[PDB]
Amino acid sequence: VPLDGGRFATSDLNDLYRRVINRNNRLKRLLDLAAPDIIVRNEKRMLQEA
Amino acid sequence: AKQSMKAREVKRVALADKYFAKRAELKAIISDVNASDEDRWNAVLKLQTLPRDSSPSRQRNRCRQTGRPHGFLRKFGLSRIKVREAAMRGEIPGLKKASW
Amino acid sequence: ERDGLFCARIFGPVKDYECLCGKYKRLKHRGVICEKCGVEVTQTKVRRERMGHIELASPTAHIWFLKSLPSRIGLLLDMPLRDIERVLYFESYVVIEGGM
Amino acid sequence: RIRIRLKAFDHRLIDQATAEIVETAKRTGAQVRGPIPLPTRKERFTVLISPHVNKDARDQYEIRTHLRLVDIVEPTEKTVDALMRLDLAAGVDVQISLG
Amino acid sequence: QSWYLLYCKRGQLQRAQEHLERQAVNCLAPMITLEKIVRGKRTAVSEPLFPNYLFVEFDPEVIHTTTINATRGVSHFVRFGASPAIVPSAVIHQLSVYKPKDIVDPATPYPGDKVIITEGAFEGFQAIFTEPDGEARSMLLLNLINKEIKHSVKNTEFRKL
DNA sequence: TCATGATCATAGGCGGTAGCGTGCGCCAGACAGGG
DNA sequence: CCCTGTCTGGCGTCCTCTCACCCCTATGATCATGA
Repeated sequence: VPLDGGRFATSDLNDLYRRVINRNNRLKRLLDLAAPDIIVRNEKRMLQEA
Repeated sequence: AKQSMKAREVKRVALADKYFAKRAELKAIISDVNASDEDRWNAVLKLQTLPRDSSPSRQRNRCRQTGRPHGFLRKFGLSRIKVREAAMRGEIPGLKKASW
Repeated sequence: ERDGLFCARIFGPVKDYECLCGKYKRLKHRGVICEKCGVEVTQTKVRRERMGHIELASPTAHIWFLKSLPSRIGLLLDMPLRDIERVLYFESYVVIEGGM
Repeated sequence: RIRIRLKAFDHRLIDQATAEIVETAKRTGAQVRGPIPLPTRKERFTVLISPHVNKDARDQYEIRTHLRLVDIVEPTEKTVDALMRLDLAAGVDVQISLG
Repeated sequence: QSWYLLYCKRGQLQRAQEHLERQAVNCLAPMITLEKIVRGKRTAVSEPLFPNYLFVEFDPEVIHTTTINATRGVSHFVRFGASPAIVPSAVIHQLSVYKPKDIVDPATPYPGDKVIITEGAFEGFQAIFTEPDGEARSMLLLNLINKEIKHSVKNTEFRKL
């Protein structure tokens, strides 16, 4: 929705989906360039919680 | 034409497709004047070994609809009879009866 | 922005028969899709019904089957909910294929 | 400079296509060269019309491939780029070539 | 007082690591070079590969954390559980020198890349950098009914105009 | 001509080297404590 | 295993009307002025 002020106070759903896609793209990049042994775990915890 | 003839041709075409690189290489070798005699002989014998249907000069152009060997035309891939039918029926683009 | 949350080539055109790139707007030219933006010039009602998917990089436990009291994953595995929460949040280890 | 070679069997259609490209050019850029008509290729064919044998019985068809040379002297940013989205009517093979 | 992997913050090592490397404190993160044409300019920066993952050596009890909280380097410990998990230092011990994966400069292009080549009017089609020769200009990698020309575009432009 | 200072424009999720929360209430059913 | 306490989930009227509110702060870059 526009609030007629040049900005979009967004709905909560786009914020949630945006958080999941941020965290998922960062997890794809961290599985790409190899995870530091006992490390590819915090990012998956963050994705599960998002 | 028969089904069998069409099949034979298809086969021949397939074989031409298959052995083109090798046969061409062999022809080149045989031609090459700057080359060993024994090598040239090996090449001509090797050409003999390859299948005969491998040659492009074996395959006859037929009508793509009827398989009729004679009366063929290249631009259309059809024999005169079917080509005329096509002109009449409108399915060949651009083609119309010509007078001058 | 292609292809974020609000898209055009995932979910459809913003305006009716109004292709993002703009190339089709005829009454006798309906059905053909766009080539530039690849947006099928149709209606904007289709942005109410097309869904997209996210490929999660690692699998993810649904919350409604984990914490609904009773836990369906809980009394499916014959396993209490505290062990499943300590496995699903990466702070323990559960055994699969324990061997001899 | 952009040479453009329009080819088609129908001459009215090719003419229409020539016009349209000219408009596309003129609005964006400047100094369109012009729609020069090259020679037409009249590829003729003779065939026997009898199924079996009547040799003097024949039909003589032809295909008239028409050529239109359109040229653009100043390629700007906007102009060349227009053409990408501006597809022409079908049955008209165009051939653009810059330089 | 040992090596521990912490989710941290970025770019300002030397101050929380002033707290740290005031001692013989140890710190490490995976590594990568970045060639990134930031704004019309190729920039080369061999920065740590990872986000906030970082190895720090310190000692838990006597120095309590909330005092040190006011600084970066603090998202939280590697846990896999409630307690701050004692991390291995696999790179330090048995994996010192690496990143032969590539210097891909994650998603930023090298020569021959297939992405957007033009914006403004002519864009609505992924034309192609058959070569990012030099970020300057050419005539596009466009393909209609003739020869496929390469870029039509000026410095900041051939990529995302 | 070069360097420094000031002003304007554009860009993200406790703010901090801790602690904030504190004035509903019932029912109910599962999870677990004690024995 | 048989209670018995704890815990955390659920739920808590309808319809209408009005009003405000819906980033500011920090950092970086560019331009102008002074030496």
